[PDB]
Amino acid sequence: TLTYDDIVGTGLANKCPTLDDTARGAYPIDSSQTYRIARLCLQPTTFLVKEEPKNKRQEAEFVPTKLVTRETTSLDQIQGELKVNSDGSLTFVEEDGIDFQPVTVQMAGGERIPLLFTVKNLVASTQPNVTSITTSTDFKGEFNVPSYRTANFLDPKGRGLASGYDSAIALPQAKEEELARANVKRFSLTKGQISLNVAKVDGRTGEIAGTFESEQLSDDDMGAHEPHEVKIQGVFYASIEPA
Amino acid sequence: ELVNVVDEKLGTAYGEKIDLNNTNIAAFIQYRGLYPTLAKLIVKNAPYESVEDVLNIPGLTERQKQILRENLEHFTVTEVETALVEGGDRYNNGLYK
Amino acid sequence: DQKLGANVGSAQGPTGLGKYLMRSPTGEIIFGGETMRFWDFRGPWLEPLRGPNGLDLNKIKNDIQPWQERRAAEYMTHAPLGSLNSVGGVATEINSVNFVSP
Amino acid sequence: AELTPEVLTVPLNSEGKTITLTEKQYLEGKRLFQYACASCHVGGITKTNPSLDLRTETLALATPPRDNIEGLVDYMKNPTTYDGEQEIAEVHPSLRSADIFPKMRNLTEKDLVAIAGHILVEPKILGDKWGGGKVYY
Amino acid sequence: AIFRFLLFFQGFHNWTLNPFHMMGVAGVLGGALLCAIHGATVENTLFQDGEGASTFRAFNPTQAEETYSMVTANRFWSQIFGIAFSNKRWLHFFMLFVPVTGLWMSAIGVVGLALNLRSYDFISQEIRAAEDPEFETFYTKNLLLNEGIRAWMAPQDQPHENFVFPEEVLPRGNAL
Amino acid sequence: EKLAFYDYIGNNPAKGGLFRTGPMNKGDGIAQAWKGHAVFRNKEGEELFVRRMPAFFESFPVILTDKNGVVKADIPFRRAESKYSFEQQGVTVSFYGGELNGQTFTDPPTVKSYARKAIFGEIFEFDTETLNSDGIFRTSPRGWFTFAHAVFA
Amino acid sequence: EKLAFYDYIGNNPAKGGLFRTGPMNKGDGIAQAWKGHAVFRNKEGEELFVR
Amino acid sequence: LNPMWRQGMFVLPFMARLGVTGSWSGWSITGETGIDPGFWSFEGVALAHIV
Amino acid sequence: LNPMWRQGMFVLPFMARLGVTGSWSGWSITGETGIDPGFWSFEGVALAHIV
Amino acid sequence: SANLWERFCNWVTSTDNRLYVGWFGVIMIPTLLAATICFVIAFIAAPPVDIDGIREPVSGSLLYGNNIITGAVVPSSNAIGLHFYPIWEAASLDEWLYNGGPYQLIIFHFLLGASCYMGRQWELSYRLGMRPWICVAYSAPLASAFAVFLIYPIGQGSFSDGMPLGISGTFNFMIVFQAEHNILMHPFHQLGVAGVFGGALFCAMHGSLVTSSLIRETTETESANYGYKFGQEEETYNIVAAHGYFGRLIFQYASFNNSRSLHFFLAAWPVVGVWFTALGISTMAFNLNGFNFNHSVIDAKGNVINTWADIINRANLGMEVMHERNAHNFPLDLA
Ligand code: CLA
Ligand code: CLA
Ligand code: CLA
Ligand SMILES: C=Cc1c(C)c2cc3nc(c4c5[nH]c(cc6nc(cc1[nH]2)C(C)=C6CC)c(C)c5C(=O)[C@@H]4C(=O)OC)[C@@H](CCC(=O)OC/C=C(\C)CCC[C@H](C)CCC[C@H](C)CCCC(C)C)[C@@H]3C
Ligand SMILES: CCCCCCCCCCCCCCCC(=O)OC[C@H](CO[C@H]1O[C@H](CS(=O)(=O)O)[C@@H](O)[C@H](O)[C@H]1O)OC(=O)CCCCCCCCCCCCCCC
Ligand SMILES: [Ca+2]
Ligand SMILES: [Cl-]
Ligand SMILES: [Fe+2]
Repeated sequence: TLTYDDIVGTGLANKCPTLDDTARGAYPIDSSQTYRIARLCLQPTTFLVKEEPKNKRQEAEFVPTKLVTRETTSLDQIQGELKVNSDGSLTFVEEDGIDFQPVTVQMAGGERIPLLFTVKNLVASTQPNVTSITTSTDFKGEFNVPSYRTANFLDPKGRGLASGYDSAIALPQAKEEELARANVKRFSLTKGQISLNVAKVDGRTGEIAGTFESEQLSDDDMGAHEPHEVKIQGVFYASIEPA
Repeated sequence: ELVNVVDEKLGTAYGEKIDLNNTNIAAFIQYRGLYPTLAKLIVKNAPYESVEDVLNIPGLTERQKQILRENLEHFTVTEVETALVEGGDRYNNGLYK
Repeated sequence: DQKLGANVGSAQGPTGLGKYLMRSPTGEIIFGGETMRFWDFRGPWLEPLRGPNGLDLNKIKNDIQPWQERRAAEYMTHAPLGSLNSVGGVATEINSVNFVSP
Repeated sequence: AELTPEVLTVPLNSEGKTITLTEKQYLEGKRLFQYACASCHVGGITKTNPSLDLRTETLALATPPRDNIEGLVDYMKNPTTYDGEQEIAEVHPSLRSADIFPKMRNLTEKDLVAIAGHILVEPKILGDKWGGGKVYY
Repeated sequence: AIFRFLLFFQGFHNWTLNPFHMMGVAGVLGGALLCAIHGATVENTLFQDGEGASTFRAFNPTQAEETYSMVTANRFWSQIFGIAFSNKRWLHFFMLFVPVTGLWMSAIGVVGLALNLRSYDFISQEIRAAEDPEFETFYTKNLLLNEGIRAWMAPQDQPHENFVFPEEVLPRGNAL
Repeated sequence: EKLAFYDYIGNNPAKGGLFRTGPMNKGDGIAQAWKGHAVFRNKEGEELFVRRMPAFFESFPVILTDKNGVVKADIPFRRAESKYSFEQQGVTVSFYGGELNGQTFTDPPTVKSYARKAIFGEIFEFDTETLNSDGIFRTSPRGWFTFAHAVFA
Repeated sequence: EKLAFYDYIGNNPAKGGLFRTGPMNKGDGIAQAWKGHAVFRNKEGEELFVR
Repeated sequence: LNPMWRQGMFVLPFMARLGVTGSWSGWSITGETGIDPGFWSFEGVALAHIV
Repeated sequence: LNPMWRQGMFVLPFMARLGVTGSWSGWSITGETGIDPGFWSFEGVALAHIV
Repeated sequence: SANLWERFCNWVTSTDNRLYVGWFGVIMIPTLLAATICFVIAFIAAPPVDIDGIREPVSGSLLYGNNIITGAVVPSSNAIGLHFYPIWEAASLDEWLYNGGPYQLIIFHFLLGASCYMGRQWELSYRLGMRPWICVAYSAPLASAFAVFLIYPIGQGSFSDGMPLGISGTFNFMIVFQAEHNILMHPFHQLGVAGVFGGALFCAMHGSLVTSSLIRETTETESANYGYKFGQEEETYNIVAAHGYFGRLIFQYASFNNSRSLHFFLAAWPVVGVWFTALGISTMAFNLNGFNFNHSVIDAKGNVINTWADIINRANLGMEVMHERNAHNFPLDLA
């Protein structure tokens, strides 16, 4: 174990815990004993942004991006119950935790793509009949992606949703129909997809690890422009305990 | 068409009475004995399909249910508005003195 | 706010950054707001809440001690802000509290 | 335009009975208010909890009623939450916690009454200012 | 009462953004530089006309030779700054020109403020800021400061208007 | 119409800017018609009045008061605790004489729109297309003559 | 698409004018997409060709 | 609704203040028609000064 | 559909003909991403000449 | 070769150079060149910077929609605070430009160079056999750059609160400063304008008096400046005639007759005045602000009788209340 001072500034704090190459066993499920996740953690490795195919529909792919912010990406301290289902499957239901981190990435052009990387209200599920959690025991489910900026946020000219100006006060006698979209703030709310695939188990201490892949939309800036589709790949760590 | 959900909400029951599904917690201070204990329970306990559903909060003492019945006339209920509920704004919407 | 039933860990501020808790540039869990610049602060009252990765959400959730709350309140209300004529507070404050931090 | 004893007449208890303070008490209260309150309650607000002010109306809708000498005085000894369903003397200055809040050790019952009187007299003088914050400065 | 006159012109006229004012400060600030630099230059290029350290007594009130080395002063600034005077007659006229010209430019700006013909905004900037909610400059920031100044000051600064601004109509940021 | 046109702040020489070049029409646009006098009322039927803009102010808030000057309605900045929002007060607007003569509007956006306009005095219909106006007030020849001759002098 | 784009007279350098300044996009505009090959036919079904 | 002082006219008003209120093309400042300004029209005035 | 020669680029192609086909900002003439042009990007070349 | 290093030292120290590269110059010249080059490139082409660390990038460069007046180099992020942020501390330059990397590189290099520039103003004076202290006069404008670029950020705990490198950006720094500190009501500031006003005043005073009492050596249709030759023995103006006039404007003993006492005063006043104004910013860097006379004078009942100080406070609140919109989450601005 390492103290706080043994981590500070090293960037290690933005790293989900890891298992050794040994720990590749299996953790058993009583199915008559409630289980929960004491700590889920998600660490991003890559941020992919699906590019707009221009007018020419030609099918679009995801493109790598540079992380313009710094090591503030990781999600940690996630918790909730891991209820066992009738069909012998497992479904995780998140309760609370650092379930979101605002990330901003750049592209080829130089365009900054801000997103709210999150897993709020996660409901991941596994395969039916899973007496023991083995290596690669896929977790899949949805989560909620709330607006990047919240109600109180004001744009550089003072306009906002829950507060702020009603219009473009700098152009007192201008036609307003054109400015409509920029004056009227909208609060976006959408769904997301994620799949946590195990790679390392440890039946002894009951802690699994592996990699994840999630998809969601980026910031629409209070509904001023269209959001970008984002793909996020990384690693995760879960601490399973009876409780 | 584009509309400001918060300003539109002010044309409903919200903006006239304490909305049990949206209105921020600090609003319960304007009525006797509602704020600390009870308002927490109200807000924490999900939305409600009707004003009366607040009396069904599990754990409520006989006195708490009495107080609630008294202030029911000051309550209403509308669709949960994300703009007003997201970000924990019901516990702190960034407003102070 | 936590006593009012707010989940500080997942609370989203106006900028979408973290009303109460956020991350330092190297990943450590720190206090949110303009106070992000003072994430280098260490102090007896605050340390028992700190973990190996910074502020622990579990200790924050149920290990907060009363002496810490009123300590925070004390130091909060005695910031080194004042006027030449010794009027504690921001330049826009009203006369009442005669104080300027030593 | 002066501090008449007409202004210094504030409600003593819940049963309508009133008390008339003196210019000595007021000043004394005002001084003691700076000594032990101003720190968090400057100009009738509450820095560490802006949701609750020292407005007489706010004190009236308190539980128990704290919009009188008696209400306030009890509070300064055994402070509670706005609904009164919880004692907060551990994180709030009071007589039963003078070991924790040294400023309250000196304070004697006269001092308590003076302070209480001050809280009830200020809004009579300042008005909206006493309650509101920077808006009314 | 003069300080508010400053804050007023900022809030209402955006006086700092006025080209005529900028020339103003340039003259005053530049004039206060000439004052400093020339005085210091002279005192530290002086000839020795006495045997004491306090060289003040060692000055001849009845003209004759130059009390300080103009030639040395020249080569100095020519090597540290690259440019240097070499005509006391021009140097001193320059000391007249700079602060007098500045004050005059600042005057013209004020004459325009009388008709409220201010240098408040940049149209190209506002048009983009309206269409684009992510466009932000230090210019845009300042105007928001002005809005706050106008709203919060006007009531007690212009009593004759009987202003009444509800708390809810007062422009405010978050928390503050 | 002419008489009404004078009661519009967009013809006030004290409005404008030093580098806001061109005619006044590059500002609010070429005036086409008088939309008409706007009368504001609330649910109780009480007639409200829009507080006009002082020349000093580049921007001014929308506030409605009755005859006695009591604030009855407004357009809030922070909605969180608004007491006088047009929605809460059921503010409506009616027009008499002119383009909008005899018509009434009750939908909050539209009502707030004209209320936002009444700040400037009598509401008019402008042609912004032609000269490609920017919606920013410019001073009259009266303003410019005064400025030049005051400086020159 | 790229191959089809070369078979468009708006990329022929022999088109244009001496004082027709700017890029080729100031002319026909920024190419967004290939509308596709147009096949012309008449009532009898005969396929026609544009000169 | 669209008088001279709305169209940024600076010299035009000074010509109208002292009599000249018509044009050779037929129109007039007051807004009348069929009027005959004679030679001393806005055009006339402009002409003279040039000479 | 929108290459350099449509955007009135005159100097850019001569830099691409001899190797420099990338920018410090990440993009590239061929249309690839993640590439590392090193120092000798369009910016670099421009930089050099100015010096 | 008499000895390479010995020659090198003789060249550096050489007073026969067009520009005196001193020993301080060995540090100055490179540092000033990095500062300027980085500045010029940034001001023109740098991308928007998240100054307040709230993921709200502020564009301040020409190519990104600014002009000279609005354009600026944006201070480093508030997420960085007082941390050292060189290029080699960023995963990429894209990241470095986003967190306001250039700003530190500039201010540090400038302040370093501008200090050596003061050091050189001594050296050359030493090499030429003239008295020092010219550099002491330059310590006042330098101490201001230090206060505005370094001392205040240190005090406030972040370089993001340092004065931006731009026109309008400079205006923001002032307006906000006034709000948080009430600088107009601070003695040290008032001494500053006194020095600056008096400076411009005395600059015009001395300038005019001298140029007005010039000995005639020029034609009626010939520039009066030609009546002076570079490297004169005697004076070009009648200082006794100058004193005679100014001595009658006010009264004799309130007039200078000693050129040396004159030029000392000409130098002392603004330098001293600016010194205090620099100390003002450095003092209010630790939140020892100007006089707070809010709600001071009250009537016999207790009603608050307003003064101009209160009218100032209203203006200040508005600045306070509106600045850094989305940066605050809590009631008190202790940052
Ligand atoms: C870098 C900072 C800076 C600087 C150097 C300046 C510089 C200037 N400003 Mg300024 N300003 C600034 C920032 C700055 N500004 C900011 C940030 C604001 C806020 C928006 C303003 C707002 C502002 C306003 C509102 C005005 C100025 C004006 C001026 C100019 C005139 C000052 C002067 O000489 O008064 C001297 C004034 C006189 C009237 C001189 C006559 C005085 C008599 C002769 C003295 C008699 C004394 C008597 C004998 C003694 C008895 C007194 C007794 C107490 C003993 C000057 C060019 C003024 C201007 O442009 O005027 C044209 C003006 O009105 N400024
Ligand atoms: C002083 C007399 C005067 C006045 C009051 C006007 C008034 C007007 N003119 Mg006009 N004009 C004049 C003389 C005048 N004119 C002259 C002499 C010419 C011939 C060149 C013109 C040519 C002209 C044209 C071609 C047009 C107008 C238009 C207009 C109208 C729009 C106003 C405008 O754009 O202002 C703009 C004012 C400014 C931009 C102010 C400039 C101030 C400068 C920048 C200050 C310079 C400071 C200096 C450099 C500092 C250095 C000193 C330092 C070294 C000490 C307005 C009615 C327009 C019109 O008809 O409207 C429909 C129009 O299109 N004018
Ligand atoms: C000869 C070399 C050359 C060539 C082939 C090009 C080619 C191009 N340039 Mg370019 N350019 C060049 C040199 C060159 N440039 C130089 C040296 C500069 C610096 C000033 C520029 C600055 C520049 C800019 C700023 C822009 C271009 C653009 C363009 C593109 C548009 C073409 C255009 O507008 O043509 C227009 C051609 C003409 C109008 C022909 C003018 C011929 C004159 C009028 C003849 C003069 C006759 C003379 C007066 C007779 C007197 C003699 C008599 C007394 C005997 C094109 C790819 C544009 C671009 O990037 O596209 C998107 C653009 O915006 N150029
Ligand atoms: C605010 C700054 C400032 C002040 C206070 C100031 C003051 C003075 N400058 C004078 C001179 C000058 N000033 C000059 C250039 C400059 N002066 C500048 C800035 C200033 N100069 C600047 C920036 C320049 C460069 C352009 C020159 C070139 C001269 C002189 O020749 C002259 C002098 O002799 O220098 C020593 C003196 C004129 C005496 C006089 O007329 O009394 C007689 C008239 C009186 C007493 C009536 C004045 C009444 C005034 C208009 C109203 C004041 C109202 C209250 C009484 C004052 C208090 C109000 C304040 C609190 C705001 C006086 C001491
Ligand atoms: C990372 C490390 C980088 C290393 C850089 C590579 C080495 C430096 C190469 C320099 C090449 C450029 C030569 C410049 C010539 C010149 O300056 O004058 C030429 C003169 C002539 O002397 C000189 O010239 C004489 C030869 S000759 O006369 O020029 O032929 C010579 O004999 C004598 O020794 C010499 O003094 O040189 C000098 O007077 C010495 C001072 C030079 C000052 C340097 C610039 C100062 C900048 C200050 C900061 C400014 C901030 C930004 C300003 C916008
Ligand atoms: Ca895109
Ligand atoms: Cl700001
Ligand atoms: Fe001199």
